[PDB]
This record gives sequence, C-alpha cells and structure tokens, in this order.
Amino acid sequence: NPYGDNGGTILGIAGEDFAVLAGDTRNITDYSINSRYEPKVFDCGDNIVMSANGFAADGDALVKRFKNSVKWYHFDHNDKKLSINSAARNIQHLLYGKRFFPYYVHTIIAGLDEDGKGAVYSFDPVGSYEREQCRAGGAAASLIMPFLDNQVNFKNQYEPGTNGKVKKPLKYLSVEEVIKLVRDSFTSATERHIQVGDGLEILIVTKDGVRKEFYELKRD
Amino acid sequence: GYDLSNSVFSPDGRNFQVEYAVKAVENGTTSIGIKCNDGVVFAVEKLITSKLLVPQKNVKIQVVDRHIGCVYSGLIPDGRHLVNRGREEAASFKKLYKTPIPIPAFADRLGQYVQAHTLYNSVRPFGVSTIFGGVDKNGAHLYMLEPSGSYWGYKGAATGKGRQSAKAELEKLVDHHPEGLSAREAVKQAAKIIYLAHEDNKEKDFELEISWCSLSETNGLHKFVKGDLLQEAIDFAQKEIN
Amino acid sequence: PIVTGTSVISMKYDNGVIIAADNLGSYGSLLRFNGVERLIPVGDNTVVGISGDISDMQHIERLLKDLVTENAYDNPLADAEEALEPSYIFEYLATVMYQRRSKMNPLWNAIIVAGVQSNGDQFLRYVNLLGVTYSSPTLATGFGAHMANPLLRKVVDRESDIPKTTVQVAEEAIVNAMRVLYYRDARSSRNFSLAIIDKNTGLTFKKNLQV
Amino acid sequence: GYDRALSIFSPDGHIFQVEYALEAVKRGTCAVGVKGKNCVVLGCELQDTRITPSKVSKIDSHVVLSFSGLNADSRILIEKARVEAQSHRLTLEDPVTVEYLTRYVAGVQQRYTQSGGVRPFGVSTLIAGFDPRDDEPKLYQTEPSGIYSSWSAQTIGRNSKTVREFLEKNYDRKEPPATVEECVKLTVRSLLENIEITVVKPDSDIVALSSEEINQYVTQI
Amino acid sequence: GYDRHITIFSPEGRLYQVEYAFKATNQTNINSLAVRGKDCTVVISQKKVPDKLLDPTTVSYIFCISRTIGMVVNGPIPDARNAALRAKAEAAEFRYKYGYDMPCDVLAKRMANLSQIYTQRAYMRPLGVILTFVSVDEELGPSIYKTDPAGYYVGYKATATGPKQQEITTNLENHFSWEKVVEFAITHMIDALGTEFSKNDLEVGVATKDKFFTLSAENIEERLVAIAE
Amino acid sequence: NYDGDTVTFSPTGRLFQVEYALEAIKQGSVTVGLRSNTHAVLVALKRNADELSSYQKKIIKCDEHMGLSLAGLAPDARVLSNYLRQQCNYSSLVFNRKLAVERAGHLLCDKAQKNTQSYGGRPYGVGLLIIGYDKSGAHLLEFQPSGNVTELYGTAIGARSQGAKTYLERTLDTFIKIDGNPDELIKAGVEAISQSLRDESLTVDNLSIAIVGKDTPFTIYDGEAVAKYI
Amino acid sequence: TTTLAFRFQGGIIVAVDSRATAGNWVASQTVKKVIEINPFLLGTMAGGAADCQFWETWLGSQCRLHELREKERISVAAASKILSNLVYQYKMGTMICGYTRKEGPTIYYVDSDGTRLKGDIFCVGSGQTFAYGVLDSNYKWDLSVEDALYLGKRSILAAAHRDAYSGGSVNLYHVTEDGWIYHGNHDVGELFWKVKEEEGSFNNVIG
Amino acid sequence: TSIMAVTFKDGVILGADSRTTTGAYIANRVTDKLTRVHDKIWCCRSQAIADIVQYHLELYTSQYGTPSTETAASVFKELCYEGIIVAGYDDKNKGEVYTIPLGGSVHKLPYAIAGSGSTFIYGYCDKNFRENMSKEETVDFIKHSLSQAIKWDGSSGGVIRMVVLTAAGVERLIFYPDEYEQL
Amino acid sequence: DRGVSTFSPEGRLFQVEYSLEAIKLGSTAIGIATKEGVVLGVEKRATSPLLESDSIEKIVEIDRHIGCAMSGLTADARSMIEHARTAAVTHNLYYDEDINVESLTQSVCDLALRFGEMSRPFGVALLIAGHDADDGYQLFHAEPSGTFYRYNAKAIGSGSEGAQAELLNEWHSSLTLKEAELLVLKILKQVMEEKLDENNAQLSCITKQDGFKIYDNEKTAELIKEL
Repeated sequence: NPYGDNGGTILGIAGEDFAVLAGDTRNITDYSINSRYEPKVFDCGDNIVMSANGFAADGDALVKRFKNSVKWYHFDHNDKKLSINSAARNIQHLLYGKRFFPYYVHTIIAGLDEDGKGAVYSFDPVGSYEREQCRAGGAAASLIMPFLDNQVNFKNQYEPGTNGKVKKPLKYLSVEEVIKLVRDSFTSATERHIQVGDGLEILIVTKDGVRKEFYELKRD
Repeated sequence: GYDLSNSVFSPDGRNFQVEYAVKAVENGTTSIGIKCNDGVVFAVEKLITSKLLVPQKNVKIQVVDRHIGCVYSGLIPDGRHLVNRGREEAASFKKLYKTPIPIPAFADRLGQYVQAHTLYNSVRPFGVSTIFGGVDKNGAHLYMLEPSGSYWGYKGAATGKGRQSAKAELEKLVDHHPEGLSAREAVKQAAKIIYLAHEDNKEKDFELEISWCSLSETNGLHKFVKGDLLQEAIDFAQKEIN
Repeated sequence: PIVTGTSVISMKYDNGVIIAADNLGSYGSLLRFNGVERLIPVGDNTVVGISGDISDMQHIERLLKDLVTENAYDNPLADAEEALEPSYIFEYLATVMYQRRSKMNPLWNAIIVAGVQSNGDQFLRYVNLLGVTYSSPTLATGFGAHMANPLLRKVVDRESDIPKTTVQVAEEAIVNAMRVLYYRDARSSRNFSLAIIDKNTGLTFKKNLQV
Repeated sequence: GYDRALSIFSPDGHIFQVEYALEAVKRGTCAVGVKGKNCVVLGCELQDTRITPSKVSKIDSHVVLSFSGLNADSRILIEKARVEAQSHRLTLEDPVTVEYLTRYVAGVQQRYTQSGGVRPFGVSTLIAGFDPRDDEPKLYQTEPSGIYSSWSAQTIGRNSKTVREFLEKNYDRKEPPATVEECVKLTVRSLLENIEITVVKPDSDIVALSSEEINQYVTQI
Repeated sequence: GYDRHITIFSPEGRLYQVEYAFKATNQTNINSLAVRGKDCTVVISQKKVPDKLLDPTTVSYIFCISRTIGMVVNGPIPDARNAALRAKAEAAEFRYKYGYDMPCDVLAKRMANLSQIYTQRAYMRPLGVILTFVSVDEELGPSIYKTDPAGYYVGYKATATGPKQQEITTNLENHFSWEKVVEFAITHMIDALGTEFSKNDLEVGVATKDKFFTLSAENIEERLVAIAE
Repeated sequence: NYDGDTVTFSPTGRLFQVEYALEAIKQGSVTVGLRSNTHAVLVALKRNADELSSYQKKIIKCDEHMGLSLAGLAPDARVLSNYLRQQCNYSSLVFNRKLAVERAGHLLCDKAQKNTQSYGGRPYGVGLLIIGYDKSGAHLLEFQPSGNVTELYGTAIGARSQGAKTYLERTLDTFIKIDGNPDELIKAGVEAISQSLRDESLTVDNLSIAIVGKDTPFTIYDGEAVAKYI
Repeated sequence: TTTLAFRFQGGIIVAVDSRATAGNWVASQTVKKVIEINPFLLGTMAGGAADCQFWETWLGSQCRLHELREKERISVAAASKILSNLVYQYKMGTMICGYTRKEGPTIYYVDSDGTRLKGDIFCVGSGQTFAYGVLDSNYKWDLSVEDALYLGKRSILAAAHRDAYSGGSVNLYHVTEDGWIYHGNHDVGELFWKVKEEEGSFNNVIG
Repeated sequence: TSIMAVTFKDGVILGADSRTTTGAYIANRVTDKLTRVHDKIWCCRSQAIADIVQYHLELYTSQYGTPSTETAASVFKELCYEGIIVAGYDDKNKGEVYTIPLGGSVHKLPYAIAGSGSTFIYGYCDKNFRENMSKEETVDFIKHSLSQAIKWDGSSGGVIRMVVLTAAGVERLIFYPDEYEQL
Repeated sequence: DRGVSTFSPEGRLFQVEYSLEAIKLGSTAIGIATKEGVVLGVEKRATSPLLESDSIEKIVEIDRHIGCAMSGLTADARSMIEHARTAAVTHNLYYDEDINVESLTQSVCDLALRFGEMSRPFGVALLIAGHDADDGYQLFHAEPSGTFYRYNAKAIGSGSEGAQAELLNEWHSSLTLKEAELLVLKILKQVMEEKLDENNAQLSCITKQDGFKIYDNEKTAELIKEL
C-alpha cells in the first residue's frame, strides 16, 4: 500500500476582505502521535496559503511542486504576483498530471481575488476544483462545517417573531469573529475526535499579508 | 588532405587530428606529477591573466573519488569533461564492487574513453594530457594520459609549455633519489620544478597549486597542499631559484 | 524485510541531539546477527539511524558515502561552510524514499536524521518507506514509537522543554528507554550504539553500550 | 536516420531546392482551372487510356485535386490528402472544407521544405470544390514552398505563362463566366493556345465531360 | 578522392584506409616473435623504454586475455588496449554462453570479424594493430593465431611481427620445459635483429597447458643468463 | 579548411568555431561585473536597434540569490539561463540547498563544453557574468563559450570592455574593500562601464544595474531607478 | 446528483443540483455542475467530476484553436465527438449543449462507456428518474422560455426531494443562439416551499 | 540442505551435505553443492546467479586482477539485491566467510551456517566453535555439526563434501554416512 | 558545403544572415503603437489580377488581443503562427489567464534557433502587436535570429529602409488611433510600387475594447479617401 492516513483537519473560510486557513498541528499514525506540532498550512508566497490534507507524503510532494511552479511563474513573468485563480488552475494541472496514480490529498488554497475579496478553493485528489466561501477537509470536517454553516451563514436561523418566514440576514463577520468561531469549532472537534488536538495553526490572508496565529488544543 | 577528419589514417598511418590535439596540449600551462615513496604529488602552474582573478579560487587540480588526483594541460574544459567521466567511472566501480577503484583500473577506463574519441569523425580528440594518480591497496601510482588515449605509468610526469625543463628537473630528481622521495620533500621539489619551468612563460605572473595523496601524510586520501606547507614549499622554490 | 533492525530512538536537548539504536539484526523470531551498526555518521554534524530491512539499510549507507564523496568534488569548502547539513542529508534521503515508493519499489526502512545545523539549531526528522516525514522533540521508530516515546516525552513534552534539558538528563532518559525496550521487545538486544551531536562539543559516538 | 539539411538558404536568401521543385512543376503537363459563379472547371490537354489515371483526383466526395509536376510525388500528396479528409470526417463529424484541405496539403509541402533528409515535392496542386452544405465555388492553388492562395482562374505546368495571359485577357473578375457552358468554353479556349474537362458542382456533383461534349465545344471555338 | 579517407573501394578495388592501418601497425617500432613448442607457446616482444621517467613495469604490449589465452599486439598502445579489452570481454562472454573456455582460434576469428566490420562500415575506422593470439588449446595444443587490420587471420607454426619481421621470419624458416623454448626464441631474436638484449629490453609471455603468463624482469634475466652459459 | 566545424583541430591546435563564438561576444554590448565581500554588482549597457525601439534586456535574474548578465547571442543566453535555473531548482528540490555559485558555473562549463567536442551543435555565442551570494559570500563568475568559467573580483565583457577592465584593475584595491555600502559599489561599477563608452553617454534608458548581497536579494534597476547612479 | 437538459423552441434549458456527498456526509451544497466550456458551449458533470472538468476545459481550448484556424466555431457534434473519443480511449455522464447556426440547439449525451447520443431530453444522476418523469409529463417543444425554466426547476426539485444525494440548489442555464444565459441559483429548501404553496403539490409534506 | 563455512588458522573450509529433495522424494543424493565462482572463491546455496557471478568475476580478473572474497560477495549482492554462503582465501585476508541471507544483506562472519538443517545446530555451533582452530579441529567441528544437522533435518543427508581453501591450494574431502553418523 | 549551425569569422551564423536577406525581399508591413491601440498594415502584393486578393492573409490573429503581420517566406509564417496560437491557448489552459504579448513573442522566438542537423531557420519576419493589462499596447519585431525588440513604430519588408525613416519622422507619443491609421496608409502608399487602394493593402488594429480586428475593404477605402 503506497498510501496512508496521517490524520489532520483543515478549514478555509473566505471573508469579504480576508481568508483564513486553519489546521491542527498533530501528526499521527494509527493510534500513535508522531508529532504534536507538524504544520500543514503553508504560506506559499503572493499572499496564497495552501494546505494539502490526506496522505502526508503526497501532500508534501504537491506543496513542493506548487511552490516550484510559483517560482517558475516568477521566473517567467518577471516576479509578477500570481493570482489565486491562476494558482488554482496550476494546481488542477499538477493534480491531473498524476490522474491514474493520484496524490491522495484534498488540498485547499486561500487568498484574495484580484478584486480584494477573500477566495478559497478546494481540490479533489484527481483535479476537480471549485471556489468556495468555506470548505473543511480531513477526518473532522463533518464535526466542524455544520457549526460554521450555522454560525457564519446563519443556516436554519430565522428572525424571531416572523414565524420562520424571514431568515436571519447575513452579516459582515470580522476576521476576529471568524477566528473565534474557528477556535470554538476546533475545540469541539478536539473534544469529540481522537485525531484532533495538540494545537491549532491559523493563517490569515489580508491585503497586509499573511498572518499566523497558534492556539493550544488538548493533548489527549 | 588527411588532417580534416578525426578517424582518418594518413598514408603513413598517422592520425593528424590527434597530433593537432597534442599541439593544443603543448600550448597549455605546465603541470607536473611526482611519485614519492608512499604517495603522489601534483603541481600546476596557474597563469594570472589579470589582477582581478580571485587568488586561490580558480582551482585546477581535481579529485576523483577520494584517492585520485587529476591535473591536466591544454583545453581546461576538455580536462573537466574527462574528470567528470572519471568520477562517473569511479562511482560505477564503487557501486558494482565495494573497494575504491584501483589506480591502474581507473587509468585504463580513462584511456578507453580518450581512445574512443579518436575512433570517429563525429567526435573531436581530447585537447588535454592528464597527469593523474593516487594511493590504492598496491601503493602509489602516477599516470600521464595523452590525447591519443595512450597512457603509461611514470615516476615523474610533466606536460604543458614548460614540459621540457620540468622533465629535465624530474629526471634529475629520479637520478639523485633512487631511494624514493618523501612526500613533503616531494611537495617542495614540485614547487621548485614548477617555478623553474615558469621561466619559459615569464611574460606573465603565475600562481602555484599543489596537491598530494600520501599513505602517511594524507592517510591515502587526496588533499590540497595549503597553509604552512604550501608557503614553505613556495619559499623553498623561491630560494632554489637563487 | 527479511533481516530486520528494530527501533531507533532519539531526542534533542538544549545543545544538540542524541540518537540510539541496538546492534542486532533479527531473522523473523531468530536472533541471527549481532554486529549490525544501524547509526550512520554523515560528516561530523549528522547521524542517520536506520530501522527495518538491513539490506536496504546497507544500500542507504552506500548512498550516504556517495553523497559525501560527491559533495567533496570541486568544493574547497567541503570541510567548511559548504559541508553537508542534516537538512540536506534528510532532504536527499526523503526524496530517494519517496521516489522509490512512487515506483512501487520502496526501501523498507524508517530513517531518523539527527544532527545540528550550521547555525546551531537541532535537526531531528523522520522519514519512512512511504515518504512520510515529520519532526518532533523526541522521535522513535517501530517498537520505540510505542514504548520509548512516552518515556522521552516525559522529559521533553514540547519545544519549550528543549532548552531546559541538559545532555546528562537526555542521555539518562535514552539509556532508560533502551533498557525498557530490551525488557519488553523480543527483537531487541542488550548491546546498542549511542551518538551525541552537540553544537559545542561535536559528534560523540559511543559503541557497545550495554543494557 | 538520414537528416541532412537539403533545403537551406543560399547567400541571396533563396532556398535552391524549392526553386528547383518549382522548375519541376513548370515542366509538368497542365492544370487549368476556371472558376465561375456555379462551376469550377478543371482541364488538361500505344498508351492504354482506360487505366491511365486522370489528373483530377477526388480527395473526397466534394473536393477534387488536380496537379502539375512529378506524378509520383503527387500520388503521395493525394494519398495524404485523402487520408486526412477521411480522418476529419471520422473525428470532427464533418467533411473537410476546401480551404482546410488546401491548408493541410500546403502544410505537408512546407514541412518537406524544412525537414532534414527530404526534398520538397515537385508538385503544385489546384484544389477545387465546395465547402459542405455550401454553394460558392472554391479554387485554391498550392506550390512546393507551401504557399496556398485562392484564384478565380489559374494554370500550372508548361505554357502556364501564356495560358495565364490568355485567362487574364479573357477572364474578367467583374463578371465571372455565367454558365457551365461559359466555364467549359473558357477552359477549352485556354487549353487550345486531347482536352479533358471536369465540372465540380455543389452537393458532391463532380462529373467529367464526355469526349463528344468536348468535341462540340472545340468545334464551336 | 574520398576513397582514401573512408573504407570504400578504390577504382583498383583496394581499401586504402586498411592499408594505412597496416602502416600504422609499425609505428611503435617493436618486433615480436611467437614460437610453439610441443607443449607450450612462447611470445618474445621487444621492450623499448627510452624515457627514464617511465615506470617500465607498465610498458607492456602483451595482454592476458583469459586464463589460457595471451595476446601480443603490434601497434599503438591505445588501439592495443581497445583490442585487449574487447578480446577479454569476448572470452568471458564465450565462457558464460557456452560453458567452456574460448579456444584461441575462435577468439582470433572473433576479432577478425570485428576488424572486417570496421573494414566495411564507413563510420568505423580500422584499428591500426596486429593481434597475435597464443594458447595451448585443449584440443589443438600450442597455437598461434595472428589478426591484421584487414580482418584476415590465420594460424601459424611460428610468426614474427614488426618492422624487421622479415629477418626474423626467414631466420625461423631457416631453423624450420618452456624455459628452453623461451631461450630458443630469445637467441633467435638476438640473431635475427643482431642486438644483444638486457633484462629490460624484452617482454616474454608463455602459454602453457593450465595458464598463460608473462615472465618478469628477473625471469627474463634468468633466461638470458642461461643463454650466456 | 579547419573553421567549418567545432569538431576539427587546426594544425596549431586551435578550435576556430569556438573562437568565432568568442568573436560573437566581442560584438556585443559591454556589461561590467564587480564585487566586494558583501555585495556583487552587475552593470550593463543596454543596446537598442532603433531610437523608436526599446533596449534589449541584458540582465537576467535566476532567483533571490543569483543572477546573470549577457553579451552576445540573446537566445543562447536564454537557453543557458534556463539551464541554470533548472540546476538551482534541482538543488532546492532534492537537497533544500541553495546551489553554490561555483557549482552552477561548473555546470555551465560542462554544458558549454559539450558543444565544442561533438559534431552537429555549435558553441554558444554568448558570454555571461554571474553574480550570486551564498554561505561563502559574494561571487562573480565570467562564463565563456569555450567552457572556461572564471571567478573574479571584477570583469567586463562585450565591445570595448578593455577600458572597463583596465579601470577595474586600477581600482581593484578600492572597490574590493567597499563592503557594506552597496551604493558606492554600484557607483564604482558605473564609472567602470563609463570608461568603456565611445560616443553615447549613460542615459536613463541605456543603463541597467543589478545587485545581490548579504541582506540584499537580487534586484535589477532599470529606468528612473538608475538615475541616482548616472 | 441530478442534471437535466432539454431542447425547446427557445433553445436549451440546462438545470442541475449542487450537492456533493462523500458517502452520507454532504461535503458541499454549492458545487457547480455545469461547465462553461465557452460562451456558446455548456457541459454538465454527473460522476467523475474531475475528468469532466479537466477534459471539458481542454475541449474549450480545442474549440478556441478550431476557431483560430478555420475562422469558425466548433460544432456541438464535433465537441461531443472529441469528448467521446477521449472518454473511450481511457475506458460519468455529461451533456454537451450548444446552439450554432448550422445545427441549431443541440444536446449530445456522452457517458463513461463511450456512448454518444443526440436527443431532445436527457437526465443523469441518482435522481434522474424523478426529473425524467417530470420532464416526460410536462415537456413540450412549444414551451415558452419562462415555462421551460420553471420546468427545469421543477424537475430538479422533484429529484432533490425524493433522492437523498440530490439537493442544495438549482442552477439554471438557458442556451440561446447568442450564447448561454445563467438564470441563477435557487435554493432547494426555499424552492420546495414556494412550489408547494403555489402549485398545491407535495400534499404529504406538512407545511 | 546443511551448508557451513568456517574460517580457521590457515584459511577457510566449506562443508555441505549432498541431498536435494522435492518434498519427501530425494531426487539427487550425490549432489555437489559447493560451487567454484573463482579460483579460490567458493559459494553455496541454502544456479544461474552463480553463472553470472562467475562471469563478472572472470571479467574482473581479466581487467583488474585477482578479486577478493569481498568482491565476490559484492557482485553476489548487486545481482541478488537488484541464502548464499561465500567463502574464499586471499593472501592478505587469509580466508573470509560472507553470508548473504534471503533478504540480500551481506555479513562477514568467522563462520556461517545455512539451510534447513542449520537451525538444529545453531546452539551446538555456538557452543563448540572456537577461533583459530587447527585444520583437523575445523574438519572435526564441521563433521560433527553437519552430522547433527543431517540427523535432524530430513532434507539433509548423503555424503559430507568439504572444500578446504588455504594458501596451499584447494583440497576436496568426502565423508560418507558410515563415518559421520557414528560420530 | 558548410554546416547550417556554423559561425562566421565575425561571430554570425551564416543561415541566419541568409534568412534575413530572404526577409528583405518580402512585402512591406507597418505597425504603429499608440495609447489607444496598435495599427498593423501590410502590402498585399497580388501576383496576378486573377488572384483573389481577399485570400491573402498577411495579418493573422494569435489571441483575442494579439495579432501580427508577416513578411518574407510566408509559408514558414503559418507554422510560426500555429505555434503562437497553440502557445496562447496553452497559456490560457494552464494559467486561466491570457498570455502576455512579450511572453508570446518569447515563445515564438524560442523556435528561431531550433534548427540544425528543423533543417533551416524561418525565412519570415513578424510584427507582433498586442495589448494586456501589464504593459498596455505593445509592438514587437520578431526575427529568425531569435532577437526581438519593442517598437513604437516599425516597418519590415522590401520598403522598410525608407519606411522606417518616415516613421521616425512622423511618430510621436501623442498620436491618436486615427492618426495612426492615416500614417500607416501614408507610408504604405509611399512605399508600395502599386497605386494603393483597398484591394492591394490591408489594415488591422488592436484595442482593449474591441480586440484584434481586420478592417474591411469598405472601411479601408473610407480611410484611404481621408488621405
């Protein structure tokens, strides 16, 4: 078997002027802990943060090849900043280059679109990609995304007294509120998932640049 | 009209392209090799074409594996090509077997490679003569390989522009020391011989580069002569001129 | 594997890294070979500990010597600021392992590269036959990752514990873990090798240490 | 593999092999093509007439190809053109347009002028026909260099200059030959400065005129 | 005009490049002779080492192709070493393929066929060497087979190669343990060339039933002393 | 008789095709390289075909730590720079190691030499000055079609480069000790290249400057960015 | 997943759902299952989404190359033939929808086994039966543009209601001779209640 | 099979049984299992690979001189890696034993045992082997060990063939069951 | 003979110089880049009155905002243009973005010296005109030597010697697009042997709003009247 599971869950949320990519720092094999701090969210330059979740070797290979492609793009276009959509197309081509022996990874890239709004792209191991407002990857994706849908997009929430006829209107979430929600969802996942814990690394992409925040999770 | 292609015999049976490659070798700077009682010393004259050259940084002598040193005169890129082939050959020997390649075996491999460049008109003969050698399980060996692919073992070897005077000095060395030279005194004498041979190229300044591979001094590994020993050899050579 | 090496355990202290492995090559349940050195010094600032297939370990040893020889070529600073780093050696080994796995011809080993970088940082990283790499304050392979890792993590639980850990404490923990592994691992040996890479005192290789 | 550069630039900027292939073309027999409003008429001036191939060759049901120069090279060109037309039908579901087929043939000819180990075709082709489901006539020409262009009337082979002068004085691009009779009579008059005539009509209606019709046209002239 | 530069026929039906390779065979100015005893084959080759900087033990035109076959080459040492390496590979490959040691004549035919290929293909030049193979064949006994740049080979009762090969050849014709055969060959070479030999002027190879080997300078001096007595 | 192929030696042992490839550089515009212990500077005189045309790019950037300038055939320079970028890329990928300037120069040496001994190819018609910064400090390399790669304090290649080279030789002891003041080293390079002009003067469009150093990534100055150095 | 495309007097209506499921886990409710190959060509994804996406983008590139060479846009038949040959040579269900001057409104169905069918109505996916029945019961050629858009909406709504792996929202496309028009995203949750209120259907669902 | 090579004061002795079986059937009971790959380098399996090794070593002898037992083991590994006991004598190494178990790793040992019968004599050989044994002592040790292995292994039997590799040369010894069984 | 990849004693490749002299015999092409667009004009040079001049495509589209003119052996120009179109389409496929004009010119010129035992270099010169957000309206002159320059105004072909001097005299940074059309037509009329009209000359322009377009004979005739 050339593949394996090293655990790990990632979360990319695109705001109106920011993008956050968060992942737990625990590396595991079966029921053992390999490392309590093995980052899987990487600033790849040009205000683009990438995370390749799944098979750790394939994730490392894909991240390395994407960084190589960004370097070659800078070599060919005179240090021109790579746009997030161009990066997404490049990652699609990189993934499809191994169609029949695929990178066993689901990768998420986050950043700002050319208009300045937060952009998040999710990729299938075979090469399909889609721009999303939010996407969760990894084992604990099912323990995190419903809560964010409830809390960011106000799903199943209605304005009180309207008899469920008026939905709760959407609102601008600041990056701080989004960070609070990410922290709470990851703490819940740590509580209920044995592969989540040991620390939460969040990379925030704004117009200023890429900002990294680390928060400790429970170590059991 | 037999000198325009590599693999053509002249009516006398000569390969004129190999002779022209030898002329190119004779145009090069003087490099020597001395086989001491337990090792080999390589010295080369590095012409200082301009004051802007970084001193002690344009290294000519090359190591193959860890026990073989190679120095050459003529077309330096051809010598580098030959040394790259020799490194590949030593690696292949050390992969198929486990011992480091013996010096005679390495000499044969290089000779075969150089001779293969005289077999076709689609390729050019090497424009270098390589002095190479080292220490193996059978002791120290010194070889000089010519553009034809010919190579022999030598007690002392010299090529380049000042090859004649260097050969005379090496002959004097062989005559005066039948007992076998010592590695350190061999380094000093290599400095002396290079300085003496530079008189045929006195129009320009030169930098002396020495390396050695001795069973006792360098533990059978090829190392460059630097620091106190290099300066000592330089002073010995300068004094020996007068 | 058919002839196999057991656990390699390692940790980093305030001034360097310690790596240990035992000198036994098992043949199934037969304790066949007892002179197998599985710690491989590369240069003076790197030790490579290999577990698993012994023939593949010998192949990796040959590759490491070839890497040192190749680095020495045309490099007057090969014994100097242009020497091979633990990170370079690990990157090469991980590339080799990943390319072997991608060709479905894996080198059936787990490698820990231990060393100190030129700037003085401790290097301690792991790679296996799948190409999976990770770093930790303490690393162990096979039976070590299950039994010795808990004992070493009691000494260095996180990165902030590394500067508080002296060489004596780390070596004592490593020797205790080796004794425990001898007690509870059937494919282990009394005799083991221990290497200390210190940013100040350099590489210290201790052979034929006994539980 | 033999890859000597046979077609190279002379000091004056000329590729001599292409010029000599053009000379080989100019020593070919004839290919006069007169395009009208609805007609494209192609003509040429102990041999066994039954089995001697006609110079006009159907590349597909709607496109025909006449040529001038080396017949043996023309066979290879026509085979490649037919294979390409069939492949285009197979993969793009559509029969080739006259311009597409002309472009492919000229591309093969151009490829033979800058590939090592080969000499250019000594063939110039007059490619005539109608695009699928279309009705405006097409009359293209290719040359050994790979140049292709569209013509109202064109001739290639020996006496090409004289016949081209005759066409330039008798053909008027203001008012092209109105009837098939006009197309055929203009072609026969050009060839009279033995006659074979092929009329290409839309919807794959390609017919070679009988000797009786050609005799009537000649007698009228 | 280019018939003299590649191996194609001249208007007289000759291959001038092959003839020029024959001319090149004598560049080294070395004479060799091979003689068969009833039990052994002996090759005597001149050893001219004029440069005093040379290591004489490396100057050698006699090669041990296999356990039983030896080869002495007349011609430049790079082409000689090329032929020696090819012959060694052929001998080892024959042993691998057919389960027994290659006979001397089979190897000589092997190398002559290679020379014929060089003679017929334009991009390969001939090797300017003459190869003399000697062995004691387990079927045919002592054997001398000599190959030339033309791809021609034949077995010999005795043979001589070099610039003065004619003198040695007529001397052997007039005449017509291995130590005695060596002494005979050395004496006859002395008589033919009219030059006394020191222990450093000669190369000696001996093909016996079990192995081919070359004598050292001490053994050659011993044979010279025996001739002196 | 001997200049038609790179595979032929002249009776005196010369390779005429390689010498003609060198003459190709001698026809090119002058570019000047010089370095101190901390910084390496490329100064290039860009050439324009017509006053309605732009000036051809002379300086190429490999990565943050290395870059080169060209004299001669621009497509050859592009091919060599692509190969150099591939080598640095391979080093970074396989070893996480920044390729040393000397090793990259030797790789260029081998690639250039391969075209001087085999039939069918031609020598590269371009010369290169490679500046870089690695663990051993600032490096300046001169590449030649013959395969010769040399490490120098300062150098000039192209048309009339002899004046610049003579000035650098005269100024050597001054500019090698400039050290941590990059603007002064760039100034010295500008004077060196101005020593090689005949009729045209250094202008905003003519001059192109590159620099790399200890805490200086490889940066190229063009346009108004060089007005302070003119 | 439920994708449908039908042909009517006003062109082609393409309606899809947007739910992607990893087993029983709904990974996304906002997946685009319609490929804008070019301003005049649409493709639909139903299984094998990555192969579909990559190869239909490459089909768009091939169409652009054909445009440049022949000064004419590629036909729906040609694009479907290229995609079918590609699928066969590597041997999903995709609809190629376009409206060119020669062919008119044209839909081709290409699946993973290499079949290539021209037709007026197609439905693919886990909910293809419910949508296919809704179409068969309500489809007409003389259908108006508004009625055809509502019919596509309604068929996708039926599929999403009855099939567990279909839902999320309806993406409506209208292929015209001037190129396709996106008619928006319609949440299945809101659409179901709206249709239940206005239409009187789904009487077994308490509201 | 029961094969065992022992280094002693004057060189190395390779000993083996002579039985080859196909299940319970003894197909050959006079098999010669000790195989010469070079003049004084011998190997034994616990056959094509032996031919290729002999080919490579003959090439090595032609080009680079006499190979050592280490060179033979290196060739064996490079062919197998991409159970063999290799024993040989060289003047400087004075007799070496290299074992290459099924995995393809190479180990240099004072003595080696391999085959289905070596398991029964692991303890006996550990207890009874001594460094720097005499030639007769070494022959006796191999005789006793192989006799026990033959007694306990059904796939081992026949005569005990021995090859003595020393500076004197190669000596072939044969021991019939009537002699070693009564030991 | 001599090798195709041979250097001359002056450091110049023989075949490249011969190809340039081949280009010198081609039909004239003129390009002018302004702040509002780039205007490309070519001399048709129909060899016969029976030749349908509307079939002469000496200005082609590479991408939506990239077009070029050709001069010399225009049969090689078709292969060059096919490579350029493939490069632009492959760029859009791999990067989801339109190729840069300078990058397209580099991709084209990478083929220039890829010949030796390709048998020969191309015998055609291109005037590549394009627009992008990075550098605006750009005009490049691609040569078989592999070199290209950005030009404000450039003329290639048989009449380039005087046409370039006239462009030098006439071009300024404040020219409007219509002034560029009039200037191109004026230079063509000056250098063409034939009397210039809408049937023996062609015009094209690249603008951000409308992309690459070729002017019809009607519109070209209206512009010709303005002279």
